[PDB]
Amino acid sequence: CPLMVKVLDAVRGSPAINVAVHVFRKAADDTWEPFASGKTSESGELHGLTTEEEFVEGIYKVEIDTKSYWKALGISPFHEHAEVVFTANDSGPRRYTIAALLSPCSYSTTAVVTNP
Amino acid sequence: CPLMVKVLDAVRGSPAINVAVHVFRKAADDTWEPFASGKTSESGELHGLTTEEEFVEGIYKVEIDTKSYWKALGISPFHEHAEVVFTANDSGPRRYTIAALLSPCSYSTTAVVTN
Amino acid sequence: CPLMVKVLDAVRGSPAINVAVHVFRKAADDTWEPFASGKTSESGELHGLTTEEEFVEGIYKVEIDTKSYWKALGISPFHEHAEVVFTANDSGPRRYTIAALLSPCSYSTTAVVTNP
Amino acid sequence: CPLMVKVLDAVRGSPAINVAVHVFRKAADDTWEPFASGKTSESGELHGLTTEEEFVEGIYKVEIDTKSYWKALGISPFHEHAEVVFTANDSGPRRYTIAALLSPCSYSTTAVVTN
Repeated sequence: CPLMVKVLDAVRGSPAINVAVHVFRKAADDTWEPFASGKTSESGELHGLTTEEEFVEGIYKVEIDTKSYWKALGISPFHEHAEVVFTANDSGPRRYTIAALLSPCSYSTTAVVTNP
Repeated sequence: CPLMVKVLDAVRGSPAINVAVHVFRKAADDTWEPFASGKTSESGELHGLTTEEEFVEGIYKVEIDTKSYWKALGISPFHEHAEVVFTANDSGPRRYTIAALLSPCSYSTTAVVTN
Repeated sequence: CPLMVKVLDAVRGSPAINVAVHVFRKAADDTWEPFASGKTSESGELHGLTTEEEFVEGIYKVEIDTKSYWKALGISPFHEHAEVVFTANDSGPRRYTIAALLSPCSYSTTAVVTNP
Repeated sequence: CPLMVKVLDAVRGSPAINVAVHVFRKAADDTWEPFASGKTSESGELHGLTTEEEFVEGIYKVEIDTKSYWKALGISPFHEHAEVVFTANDSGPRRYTIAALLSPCSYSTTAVVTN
């Protein structure tokens, strides 16, 4: 599908499993509208969030609940979550992979954008 | 100056200069209330954002305007901005440095918390 | 297979294609012995470097030629290459994914280690 | 002090203190010749490695002993060390800061080159 989220754990050197992910889209009136949500699988991947038809142009926010992830492992992390905000499909439909790498006091995120 | 922000540019291998940074504090009703802002210096640093007195425990958001930074350099960016959201704790160490490393399609952020 | 290398481009937000990768293993006498080599595909991935049987315990070096990659794009980068050195299989056979994210003056690397 | 090394810990959100760092210079025969070394300070920084005079153009390797760092903290690390290899150029800016961010199974390094 057009939107994919992949999460890794930099401490354990593994996928980050069962991580809650919520997607929002900015509405005409400037609010964050709930768009889709899910949790990562054993492979640290979250597929099937949306479809080519539904995933129109817009500003989207992908919020990854990293705090709940770390807390369940006994760690009190720095960040409340990891928020990735971007404009999508402004030059036509694209496939987006939002990758996140997590550490207790650090995270990085990368976008992989391909033309289908 | 208990809260500091330091920004690096991974493409040019230098500090990210003149980058807009907005800090917000989560209000009782869950909306984001403007708290402080500024532009990174020639050293990619932003000091004097707040004081020990105003910097009370709570949830804060640091928003770094990476999009405008990349636009000024003529490079297509992916993100609207980089947002760092965290809880300030009186117990933990005291001085917060929010460090960020920027690329057009990627960014990383780290807390460096000391005394 | 047991060894996989994945490379992404943080500037273009894409896989890094045609990147040369050389693998070495530390010998009994302490030298770097050529073990395997290859180049990343269109997906920025390099598979088939070795086999479960061949990939024994040892200290391995994965050298990614990031300089040639950047130079072919018109960029003179900081690093000569990206070298990832690690001990493998000391607690039994594992599957290793060596991921690298490249920028002209920066790179990060992460290991994803799974028990097959 | 034209070459500097600064190391951060992504797990504890602090400087990486007492980390061994070895610098090498590539010799004519392609072997790595010891050049300078030290341990990061309380600020995670290592200054005074070399001088403007000894720091001539050439290929240098900075080796950071991340394995020993993680072993001291009781955390299983993946890498033997972090190696940063680069060419020093007289034309480019002059002061080199090799920054590194460390996690047990991941590290990033960035050049911050200024005047």
